[PDB]
Amino acid sequence: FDLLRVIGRGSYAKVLLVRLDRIYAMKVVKKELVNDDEDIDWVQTEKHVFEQASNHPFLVGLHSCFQTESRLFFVIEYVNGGDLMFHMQRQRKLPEEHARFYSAEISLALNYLHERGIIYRDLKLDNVLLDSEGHIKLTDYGMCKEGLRPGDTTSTFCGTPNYIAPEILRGEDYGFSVDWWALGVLMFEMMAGRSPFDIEDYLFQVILEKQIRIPRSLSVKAASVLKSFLNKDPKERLGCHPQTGFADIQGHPFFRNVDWDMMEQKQVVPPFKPNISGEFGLDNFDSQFTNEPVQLTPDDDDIVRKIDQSEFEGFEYINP
Ligand SMILES: Nc1ncc(-c2cccc(N3CCNCC3)c2)cc1C(=O)Nc1ccncc1
Repeated sequence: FDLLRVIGRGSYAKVLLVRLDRIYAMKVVKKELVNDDEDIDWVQTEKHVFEQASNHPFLVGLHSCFQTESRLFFVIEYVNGGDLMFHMQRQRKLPEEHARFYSAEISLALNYLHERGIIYRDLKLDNVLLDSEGHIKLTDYGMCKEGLRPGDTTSTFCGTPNYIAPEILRGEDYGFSVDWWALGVLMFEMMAGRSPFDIEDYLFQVILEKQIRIPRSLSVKAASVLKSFLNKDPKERLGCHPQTGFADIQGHPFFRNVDWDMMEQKQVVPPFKPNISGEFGLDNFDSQFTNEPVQLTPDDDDIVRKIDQSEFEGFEYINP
């Protein structure tokens, strides 16, 4: 198609802005990475999430997918509002009311996956996304793990060093408890204005053996959700309860004010509508300088003859 700009450029994939007559966002994964022994799982996994997550309001939905021999292309809806990381620098710290809006919606998003069996595990201020209306969307279903949820604890050992679950660092079996810990780090940063880790391999040690300091300015309800969400024990941690895990989150005093049936229909009013910039909304969003020009890398024949398109079959075909 016609490719307007490069949005993000991770090692596994490249995110670039496109049009065809609506603006869309495209994540392109080279096929050599995913086509191997027990590697096909990441492309397949993300598709399943995207299929299950596209109906949900908060998790981002996927228009189309196409296949070329050299790469696999994902077309995802363009969100205009902005990422939280830019918001956090525009406003060092956010009120507790703003955090309740965002964090409440995020907990709904994670529960949907938890019910479905998927662990986001890439929860970050950047991975959340804001629409022009002020709601939240979660972006990169890439590190997710799906297909095993009730009575299943599995160790895939993925996380981000700052948002990493303490139980995971230990080498222990990880449930959906990691995702809730990531929430508390998110909530922490927005309300306090700083990472809870006073911010290489030193972080893993701090998280496991250093105390978390709640700002004195923080409301007592806020301290408790942080303490319970950022709790080191997966069994003690809030919302990792096997039976009654969402109600206690939902009935926590910090999130008493919300109406979650009402908020899920986007009925509740966002605290601050994001700034309306050019139809693209490129101004509000961060601008990363890895590759300013969008030129897809020229293919090498020797790889291309090795890739099996049997594995990459049934792409271009998306279920619900
Ligand atoms: N759907 C989207 N709509 C808009 C944006 C967007 C728009 C402008 C700038 C940015 N930035 C990302 C953060 N770094 C600075 C550039 C993202 C991203 C996405 C999106 O899905 N992204 C994404 C990123 C990584 N894996 C899957 C999906």
